[PDB]
This record gives sequence, C-alpha cells and structure tokens, in this order.
Amino acid sequence: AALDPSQPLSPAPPLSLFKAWAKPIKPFQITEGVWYVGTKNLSSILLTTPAGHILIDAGLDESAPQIKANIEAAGFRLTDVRYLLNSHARLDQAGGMARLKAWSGAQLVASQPNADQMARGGRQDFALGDALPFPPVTTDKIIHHQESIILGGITVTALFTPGHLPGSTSWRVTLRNGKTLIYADSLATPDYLLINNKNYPDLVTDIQSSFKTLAAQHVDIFIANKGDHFGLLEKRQQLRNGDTQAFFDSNGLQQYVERSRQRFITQLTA
Repeated sequence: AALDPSQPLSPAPPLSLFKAWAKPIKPFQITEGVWYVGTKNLSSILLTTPAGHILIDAGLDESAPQIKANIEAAGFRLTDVRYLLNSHARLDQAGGMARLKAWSGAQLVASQPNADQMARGGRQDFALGDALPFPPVTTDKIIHHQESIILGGITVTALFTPGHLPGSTSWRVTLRNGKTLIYADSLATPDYLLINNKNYPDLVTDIQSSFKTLAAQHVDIFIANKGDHFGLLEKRQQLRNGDTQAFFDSNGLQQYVERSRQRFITQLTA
C-alpha cells in the first residue's frame, strides 16, 4: 500500500533512545562460527565460514565504524563478508548498511518491502513516516519466504515474519557444527494504529501468522534483533563466567513469541 497522509502516524522515538541502545560492548563468540558484533541492545551477528562471512543487521549509521572495529577486534575482516542480511528496514537495523556494503562490496539481501524502504532511506515508513531517515542503499538479492542461501557449509533460510514492518524477516541458520540458530525479528506492533491502518491493512493478520511461523521453529540458539528480547546481557555475563551453553536456549524463541502475543492482545483491547 502507498502511504496515505490521512492515516495517523505513530510518534517516533527520540534519537537519544537509539543512542542509548547503540552503546558499544566488546564482541564475543556465541558458538563456533557465530560472533556478536552489535551494541548493548541492537543485535548484529557475524556468521563465519571458510568461504566468507554473513552479517545480519548493521545498527545505526553512527555505529558503522564501531561495527567494523568489532568485526576486526574479533579477528575477522569486513572485506570477507559476502552477504549483508536485514531483518527490518529501520535506522537501528539498517542505518549502517549503505556504508557497510560500500566498505565490504558484499551483496545486501532483504525482502522486497525492506528493499523498497532501504532504497528510500527509511522514508514512507507505514508507522513513522519520514521521521527516522538513514543512508539509502540498494538491495542486490531479493529473498523470498523459505528461500535459502548456502555459503561455506552453513545454510541461512529466510522466514517472512511480517507485522513489525511489512517486510520483517527472520533468519534460520544451520551451522557447521550441526547446531541450529534463529535470528528473530521484532514481533512488536504500534499502540492504537493497529486496526484499519491504511498504510498497512494486513498488519493484524500478518503478525498472527508470524506468531505461528516462529513458534514452529525449534532451534538450539535463540537470537533476536533487540538485546532485551533474547536476554543478551545476562547471557553474556553467564558466558564470561564459564557457561558456554549460556546462549543455548531451545525454548527461548517460543517464550518470546508468547510474550509478544500477550502484549499484542492487550493492545487490541485498548
């Protein structure tokens, strides 16, 4: 749907909030071939393979130098990244895509709505409008639901989980060590402007099908695009205390879906 100015928009969060989430933390290894290179609350995952790397999400554009320094601090290089993956096309997940793609020469992979929004530099957002723009970037590979990419012995499969944005994409990964991982995009929806939203008429049914889609994924490792959605900070503290199984959470994804579903219900009631 095209943006209808007669449709009310949601208020945009203050930039100070995104900056607080973008506070840097030193990178660490979640498991073999999986490195966290993001910020205190904005996830970014580096999947390493013998044939090159895949980077999921990029954080704020202000954070692009820090993301690169994180990847390098972990001993890897931005020029070995083959694919850049996007969960949803807002400044806190795709702000640095324009400069990360330029610095790496990787292919950006995203769903068609995320590609359209990232090409607009974030504008025409169904809920935010042009409130939070970021450097525009072109997507090279449009990914489709249940479409897989193979690189260096891992498998990354896209799962369309719309609702937070029309193009919201989650990513299921099968690693070299046999373990499975999910990168769940946000399942959060805007207060009030949920029903009969002229900019996004399928929101209510989309998010409900996303609940089912993610609930069906039984994986070993639960990651999400926001740190406090998968207990990042307390798992990292457990990890640096000797628990290497800290990020192994076979039920975490199902719990996050139920928490998201409950919150969504209280919003429909209001």
